[PDB]
Amino acid sequence: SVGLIWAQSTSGVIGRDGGIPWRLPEDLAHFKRLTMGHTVVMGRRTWDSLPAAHRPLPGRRNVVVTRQTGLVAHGAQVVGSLEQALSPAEPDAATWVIGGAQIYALALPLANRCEVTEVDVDLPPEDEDALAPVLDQTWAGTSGEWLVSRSGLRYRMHSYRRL
Ligand SMILES: NC(=O)c1ccc[n+]([C@@H]2O[C@H](COP(=O)([O-])OP(=O)(O)OC[C@H]3O[C@@H](n4cnc5c(N)ncnc54)[C@H](OP(=O)(O)O)[C@@H]3O)[C@@H](O)[C@H]2O)c1
Ligand SMILES: CCc1nc(N)nc(N)c1OCCCNc1ccccc1N1CCC(C(=O)O)CC1
Repeated sequence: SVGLIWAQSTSGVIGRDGGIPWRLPEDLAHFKRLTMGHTVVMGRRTWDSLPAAHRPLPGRRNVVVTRQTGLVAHGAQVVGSLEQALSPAEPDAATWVIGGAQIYALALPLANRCEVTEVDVDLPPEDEDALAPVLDQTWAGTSGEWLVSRSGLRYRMHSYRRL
C-alpha cells in the first residue's frame, strides 16, 4: 500500500520559496498520526526543506529519493528511484509519500490512497510555486467537515482511494 499525503491551499499551492507558505498545527498533528511508525518517502528538496529539529522525522523510517551519491544532512536512507524507495515494504501498513511535487508526480501512478489537507488560506499561485497533483477519474474521495484551527484558518481533510 502506497499513500500520498499532502497539505494544500484551496488554490492548490503546496510549496513556495523552499517551504510551506502557511502554518497549521492541526495539520502537523494529523500528518504525525497518519505516518508515525511507518516509512516516509520524500524528494531530496523536501528533505533539505525540513527544519533541523524535524530532520529526520522522528519515529519514522526516512527514505530520500535523489540522483546524488548521498547527502550532507544526516538521518536519511538514500535511494535513486521511487521503485527502490518502495520495495521492500512494511507489512500491513502504508508507505507514505510525503512530497514534494516532483516525488508526488512519480508516485501518483503507483498510489492506492491520497490523504489531503485543504487549507482555506488565500494564496494566488506564483510563478515558482509547487502545486498539488491533480487527481483523475481513477480516484474516489470523501471529505470531512470544515474545521477551524486555533490560529483561525479553516481547513478540512479529503481522503481518496483508487477505484
Ligand atoms: N504542502 C505539503 O504537503 C508539502 C509536502 C512536502 C513538500 N512540500 C514543498 O514542496 C517543495 C519541494 O518540492 P519539489 O517538487 O521542488 O521537490 P521534491 O519532490 O521534494 O524533490 C526533488 C528532488 O528529488 C529528486 N528526484 C526527483 N525526481 C527523481 C528521479 N526520477 N529519480 C531520482 N531522484 C529524483 C532530485 O533530488 P536531487 O536534486 O538530489 O538529485 C530532485 O531535485 C517545497 O516547497 C516543500 O516545502 C510541501
Ligand atoms: C505538516 C506538513 C505536511 N502536511 C501534510 N498533510 N502532508 C505532508 N506531506 C506534509 O509535509 C511533511 C513534510 C514537511 N514537514 C514540515 C515542513 C515545515 C515545517 C515542519 C514540518 N514538519 C511537519 C511534521 C512534523 C512531524 O511529522 O514530526 C515535523 C515537522
